[PDB]
Amino acid sequence: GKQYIISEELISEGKWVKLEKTTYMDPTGKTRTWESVKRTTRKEQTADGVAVIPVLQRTLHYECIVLVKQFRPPMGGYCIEFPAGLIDDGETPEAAALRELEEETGYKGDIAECSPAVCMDPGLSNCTIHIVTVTINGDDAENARPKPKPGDGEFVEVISLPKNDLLQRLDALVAEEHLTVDARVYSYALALKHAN
Amino acid sequence: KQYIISEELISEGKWVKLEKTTYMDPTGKTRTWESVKRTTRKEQTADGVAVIPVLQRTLHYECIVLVKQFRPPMGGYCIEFPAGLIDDGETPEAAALRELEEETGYKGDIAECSPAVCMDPGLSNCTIHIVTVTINGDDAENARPKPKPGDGEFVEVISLPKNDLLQRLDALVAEEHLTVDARVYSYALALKHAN
Ligand SMILES: Nc1ncnc2c1[nH]c(=O)n2[C@H]1C[C@H](O)[C@@H](COP(=O)(O)OP(=O)(O)O)O1
Ligand SMILES: Nc1ncnc2c1[nH]c(=O)n2[C@H]1C[C@H](O)[C@@H](COP(=O)(O)OP(=O)(O)O)O1
Ligand SMILES: [Mn+2]
Ligand SMILES: [Mn+2]
Ligand SMILES: [Mn+2]
Ligand SMILES: [Mn+2]
Ligand SMILES: [Mn+2]
Repeated sequence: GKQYIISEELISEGKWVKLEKTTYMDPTGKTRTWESVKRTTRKEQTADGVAVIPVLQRTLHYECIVLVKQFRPPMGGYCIEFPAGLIDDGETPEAAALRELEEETGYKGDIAECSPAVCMDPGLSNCTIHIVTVTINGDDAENARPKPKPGDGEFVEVISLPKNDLLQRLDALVAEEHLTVDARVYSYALALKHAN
Repeated sequence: KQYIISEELISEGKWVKLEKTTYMDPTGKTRTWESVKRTTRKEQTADGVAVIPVLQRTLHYECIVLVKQFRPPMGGYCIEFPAGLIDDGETPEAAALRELEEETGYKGDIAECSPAVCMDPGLSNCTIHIVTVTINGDDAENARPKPKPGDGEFVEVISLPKNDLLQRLDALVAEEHLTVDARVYSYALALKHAN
């Protein structure tokens, strides 16, 4: 049969992340357990946050994917990721994506498409996001000189990479800089390559 | 310029632990962060692997082999690339082929392998190797794939046309409540965005 959540007991709770004990029934009817992770910041939204796939489009250039580089404490190092952020209450994933993109990179984009809620690491947490594809007219004078404005302690570096050579360019950065590329970013790059 | 200063254990379970991370920001200011780690870490190249299995048969569309299973943290079923932990002394490529065979019964060949990539850098230190594996669906070996599941592992196999992956993923989501993995969806998106 199907599997069902029986109960969810809180183990420990921080200000942002909480650890839980999940009791559930497997197909055979046997009671199993699991140690699940959940954020405390989510309330009544469609997902925790969004990830933005910013496609920089310019008349004189190949399409580029705008990525960001920042220090991630949980990783204890710098990571290369799609721009990403939380969805504000009453805010749509699309609106969150456009704002987040501008805040982190300074680019002003347009919605190309928006995904349903997708899971970040189902074996670990309940964390989900909306993947929002956003196009940026790099030729518009407004996007000629992108000027971001991070919040308090963000410190974000912007890195644009050619769509037609994304994977190789990511590999280079990993070897030279000792960075860690995001799994979504790399999955994206792999498909671009496999499609040719 | 930024680095880790210290880490204080907040709560450790048998599988997962939560801790407070103090680090130095670019200004020289001290800040903290709540980070998640699996209670099992070592001198590996990554925590585990995720396999992108490309089922190839002559005169047929390529298919992407995915797995569907109940995920307690999500409290529901998810669609993911086959995945699992890497064993001691085992290469990422080796764990991929083994993991794929265990979950799908398919015996494939290594196409390429990524460096260690982060699963959710804003939350945890979890990393994996994304391994692209081609499966000769015409070879006798792969005529009748026999999955060899471990205890407590209940995995359903799904093969979707690579040429129409995104749309087929949506069709599944439309049929019933389930969540597509972000890595799988990112892959499906790029297939459409390509040139
Ligand atoms: N009770 C538990 N609580 C939390 N994590 C657990 C767990 N039991 C358990 O195995 N894990 C870990 C093990 C894995 O890191 C992960 C399960 O996801 P995967 O990698 O697809 O599983 P795999 O195929 O079995 O190796 O959760
Ligand atoms: N001290 C802390 N510990 C843990 N998580 C934290 C945190 N402070 C904090 O903001 N978070 C959460 C908030 C978010 O879930 C995430 C911050 O990173 P992102 O995804 O890029 O979000 P953004 O900064 O809003 O754009 O971690
Ligand atoms: Mn951010
Ligand atoms: Mn934000
Ligand atoms: Mn941000
Ligand atoms: Mn698995
Ligand atoms: Mn497994």
